[PDB]
Amino acid sequence: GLLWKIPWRMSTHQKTRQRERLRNVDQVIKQLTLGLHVQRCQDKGLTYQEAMESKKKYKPRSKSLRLLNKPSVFPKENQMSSKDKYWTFDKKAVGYRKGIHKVPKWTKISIRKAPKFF
Amino acid sequence: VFYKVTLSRSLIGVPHTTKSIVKSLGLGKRGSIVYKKVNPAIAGSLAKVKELVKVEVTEHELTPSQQRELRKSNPGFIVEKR
RNA sequence: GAAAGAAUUAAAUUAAUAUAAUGGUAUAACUGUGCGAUAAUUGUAACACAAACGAGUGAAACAAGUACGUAAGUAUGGCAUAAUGAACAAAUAACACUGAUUGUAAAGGUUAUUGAUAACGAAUAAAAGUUACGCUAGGGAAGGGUAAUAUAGCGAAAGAGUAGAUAUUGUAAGCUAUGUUUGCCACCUUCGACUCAACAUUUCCUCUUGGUUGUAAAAGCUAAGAAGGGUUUGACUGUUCGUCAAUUAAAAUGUUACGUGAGUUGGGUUAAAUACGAUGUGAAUCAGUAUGGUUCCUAUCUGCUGAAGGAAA
RNA sequence: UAAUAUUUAAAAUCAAAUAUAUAUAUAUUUGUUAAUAGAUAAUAUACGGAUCUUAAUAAUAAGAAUUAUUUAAUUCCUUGGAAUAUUAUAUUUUAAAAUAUAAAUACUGAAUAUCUAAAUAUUAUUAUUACUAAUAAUAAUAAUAUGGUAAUAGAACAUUUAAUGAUAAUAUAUAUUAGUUAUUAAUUAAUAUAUGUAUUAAUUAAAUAGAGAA
RNA sequence: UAGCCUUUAUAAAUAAUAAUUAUUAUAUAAUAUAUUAUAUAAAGAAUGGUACAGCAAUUAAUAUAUAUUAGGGAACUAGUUUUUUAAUAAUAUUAAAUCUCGAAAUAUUUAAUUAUAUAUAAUAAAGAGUCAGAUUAUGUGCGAUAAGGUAAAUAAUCUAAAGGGAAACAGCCCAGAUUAAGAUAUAAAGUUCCUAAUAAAUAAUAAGUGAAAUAAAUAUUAAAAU
RNA sequence: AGUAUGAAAAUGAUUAUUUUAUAAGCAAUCAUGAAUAUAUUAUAUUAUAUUAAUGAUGUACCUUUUGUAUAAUGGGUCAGCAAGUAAUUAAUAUUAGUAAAACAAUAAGUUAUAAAUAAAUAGAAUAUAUAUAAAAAAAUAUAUUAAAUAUUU
Ligand SMILES: [Mg+2]
Ligand SMILES: [Mg+2]
Ligand SMILES: [Mg+2]
Ligand SMILES: [Mg+2]
Ligand SMILES: [Mg+2]
Ligand SMILES: [Mg+2]
Ligand SMILES: [Mg+2]
Ligand SMILES: [Mg+2]
Ligand SMILES: [Mg+2]
Ligand SMILES: [Mg+2]
Ligand SMILES: [Mg+2]
Ligand SMILES: [Mg+2]
Ligand SMILES: [Mg+2]
Ligand SMILES: [Mg+2]
Ligand SMILES: [Mg+2]
Ligand SMILES: [Mg+2]
Ligand SMILES: [Mg+2]
Ligand SMILES: [Mg+2]
Ligand SMILES: [Mg+2]
Ligand SMILES: [Mg+2]
Ligand SMILES: [Mg+2]
Ligand SMILES: [Mg+2]
Ligand SMILES: [Mg+2]
Ligand SMILES: [Mg+2]
Ligand SMILES: [Mg+2]
Ligand SMILES: [Mg+2]
Ligand SMILES: [Mg+2]
Ligand SMILES: [Mg+2]
Ligand SMILES: [Mg+2]
Ligand SMILES: [Mg+2]
Ligand SMILES: [Mg+2]
Ligand SMILES: [Mg+2]
Repeated sequence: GLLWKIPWRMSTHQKTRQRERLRNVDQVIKQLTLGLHVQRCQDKGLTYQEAMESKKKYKPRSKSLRLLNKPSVFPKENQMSSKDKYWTFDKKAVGYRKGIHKVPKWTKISIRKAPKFF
Repeated sequence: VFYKVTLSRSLIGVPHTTKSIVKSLGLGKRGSIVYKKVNPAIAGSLAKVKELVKVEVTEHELTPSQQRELRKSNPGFIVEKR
């Protein structure tokens, strides 16, 4: 019909970009957590520097942040597998897999955890 | 403590809920920088749009004027009137 | 230790529910019984749900009366969700509201009720066809996609093959390719003959080759390479096709807008005439039949066939 | 260690890493085949094309432009530092060796963002100018906003007519060319043609008020 | 007509949008086996029955040298045994648009708090245009798990969106053009030349496989693991 | 189809400058050599203007469409003419005049000044009082209204 010339693989450059994006997302989360921790420290009664130093850093309480922190639910880039950085689970593909770059707004969308065996 | 939150990706193409969230966050345009007090709610909000946003924790916030001043380039000259 | 009572726990559930299906229901709405035929009453209904409006749905509360209940209370029909129809014009009752000079009346209004528009927001009380003699405004409110079917090929091998699946054959089921058939989609608005052919190869002949208890030879069968050359004249039919005749080494299959109508023809085929069969009460109609029967174009550009002029040699 | 019959797996198992008490245990995370054939039609090969697979002997020198996993020299500790190596340069010493320096921020890439100016509108601060001065005009500073069909809203300009109306052939009107002002307009200069000269500037009123689309 | 848009304005106006707290459990500390504070874990107030998961009940399917109920056939002298036929029971295994006993995420959604106020909501007086949409992705119905098909659902873009990339490109990937300027970050995409920009590391490939549109069953050859 | 005038365009011929006979596509824009022309401050190593070396970028315009370079509509070019106007009303807004009145002022009349009801002889002191409607003995209940040392809406 109408030619949408989009390849089934990604170029190395694309892959690298994807990786970078993933890393950035992780970093954002990390930063958020750090901020929360330092706020907690300040509330308790410490300085900024002191808070930064502290061995026992506080985990976040809010559900979403906690979930993000868990690597079971939301892996970090170094943890993540090759097969999940550049492919998603498609319920109706051959091999039940599909290049992430096919997913509508893949540059914004985050999607790490494919199914366990698929 | 304060978050320095930047909109690093355009809202164009992003679902309207997410757009709304971003608007609430006080982020008007791409590349726009906001300094938000750190409380859990704000953090939660940021989490939702994490893929659009670049964040970093800082000691103190900055008023827009201050930010502008910081931005300004060095005019490599000193005028003398005669 | 016994008897009786009160029970409690488990199971409750597809039984039953006026009626479809769903959700509910034993704390029963389900069943039985007493009383009662009364809440299948009368004025105000806030506020919600739903919702374009018209409509719809639940409903607290205030007041008037009634039923059952020791009382608490409960009852504004049905366990819930269907069971319906606007206005207009008529008709019947109540109201005491206006009464066109006044009084009566008539007439209108208010309240209550009646019959339907099922194309079910209902154009009128009242309405079917045909046109190939037609006309106006408009809209498009073979190609492209697909490959079900078709053709072609593969994988596996039931079975044929005087024996033995795999010389040759190859059920039904599997996996594909083509876009040559019959379809589907709705992006987009003519079959043959003559002439000239160009291209393809899934090769009909000719050239090379492998297999062939089924290669003794000769004829064949089947497969690989191969597109250089070649691949028909008649009777019939508008026919492409098809049936024959005579040949031929062979009489291959396609693609090219099912090549080619600003190159020809117009026999078929969708106009006006007419007739026959059929259908219709009829005008007329037909996946009918038959005779007749209308388009034209001096070539601007591309292109191609030739022939010159200019030019840088 | 040969032959042997399956399987193409990190579930289990092992290895490595992260988080919890922590030299262990617990929990999570990651790590397990490749070629060839099968393969195919019609204007012309068809990764967009050129083209790309490396080799001693020799290059101050090429070594995938494919596929998979990565990095921004390589290794360790926790963006940094260190070491190692490489390259380049300088200086000394005998084409080498030593010392110092630098490079390690890969790069391109939009009308994105910033910077750099300009315009407009709004919000908040000003400064100057002039007697709803709590205003207007202009200029600053900070911020936010400025794609747009159907459509809504606001503001201007050209043309022509009516009311008011100086002026002047060194003037005017129209035209051409070159300038000027953020410029559908007007103005300046030169040139050509009129014309004893504006329905002229400006404010109103109005419109047969603007044409590549019938 | 409502929906979506605009103009002007109103206020004992923050009602709007977004998130957080809200629950359960464990550990520690303090008071009276309870309450508070701190830390940690848990898909964490309330609403729900899709995926997934399941075979319970309902609807369906399979297997028994198992048990029972009768029948057919059979041996010896009606009784009996075996071979079974069907049904029911038992045990095991299975699936479904209109089965869900378990059961996500997304979702609907509440009060307070925090952030958005040059901001959002509500209301009042006025105006419109629109009511043949398209594609992409996801989950579907119809079709044959055909269609650049058709019908709806969710999101985006196009419609009305120029710019960079996808060779060319409405709908893809990034990004919204007030006007310039061109120094610095860059997005998606790329970096032998065409053509703006590149150097490395480890493997694999010898087919030009492949190099921005992956063609299947199967066959052959090799390689690992047991 | 008046008379003058007429450097308005389309269109033709001709001359000058420049580019052009190895080059391929909305004929422009941006970059950028070269040649020519003009300039009474080109002082020049100058400035403008003209011109298809050369390079890059660049699917005409309208209409109608889900969507057009389309091989969809429309146009041979230029000049002239060619389309939201008027009357009588109504409702909203803004500003002006007057204002518990306004316009007209011959008398009328229009709107406002009181809400409600089908209509009738009914009709205004914080609201919980009052008015009208259905109801009624009167209240309640529903709807809308009026009503707060003063100077009316
Ligand atoms: Mg395309
Ligand atoms: Mg039931
Ligand atoms: Mg009952
Ligand atoms: Mg309603
Ligand atoms: Mg009718
Ligand atoms: Mg009707
Ligand atoms: Mg009728
Ligand atoms: Mg067709
Ligand atoms: Mg076709
Ligand atoms: Mg062949
Ligand atoms: Mg022809
Ligand atoms: Mg022709
Ligand atoms: Mg005749
Ligand atoms: Mg080809
Ligand atoms: Mg390429
Ligand atoms: Mg910008
Ligand atoms: Mg605009
Ligand atoms: Mg006109
Ligand atoms: Mg004209
Ligand atoms: Mg124009
Ligand atoms: Mg409307
Ligand atoms: Mg369902
Ligand atoms: Mg309609
Ligand atoms: Mg469609
Ligand atoms: Mg449109
Ligand atoms: Mg675009
Ligand atoms: Mg948009
Ligand atoms: Mg913009
Ligand atoms: Mg290739
Ligand atoms: Mg390819
Ligand atoms: Mg186009
Ligand atoms: Mg024409």
